[PDB]
Amino acid sequence: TNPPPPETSNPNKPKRQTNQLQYLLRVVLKTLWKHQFAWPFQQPVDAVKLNLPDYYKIIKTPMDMGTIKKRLENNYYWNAQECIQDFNTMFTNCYIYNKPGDDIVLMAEALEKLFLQKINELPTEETEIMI
Ligand SMILES: O=C(NO)c1ccc(-c2csc3c(=O)cc(N4CCOCC4)oc23)cc1
Repeated sequence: TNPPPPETSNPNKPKRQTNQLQYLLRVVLKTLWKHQFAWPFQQPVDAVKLNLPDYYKIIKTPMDMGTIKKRLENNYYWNAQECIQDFNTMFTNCYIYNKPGDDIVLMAEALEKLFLQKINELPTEETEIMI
């Protein structure tokens, strides 16, 4: 039984935009979304169809780049560091659930190695954007 996808909207929670959140959605995500191994992390993990035992019991915070992307388009994140946590949650969940060295781990590691390179290009200073 797969739970509903994580909320990408917050009808009671602050809606905000940033030149850093702008660089994330328009640069680092495009570069990640077009990566060779970026297809398993474009949507929520289908544990039932993949028959991953006790996945949602081991993984308390299921996350994926499809959820992260829609959150960037709905100004779900207050700042950029909040968005970097969803990427760290996504990667670590794969490292916690799978054997070190497996294909799915290697694909998240290469995807993460590029992510750490890309976010290092974000603006050091945070400036709001007129949303
Ligand atoms: O659509 C797909 N393939 O056609 C696909 C594949 C894999 C994933 C995926 C993302 S994270 C993750 C994971 O943690 C463990 C497992 N495994 C470990 C056991 O073998 C089957 C895979 O699948 C994932 C998502 C989509």
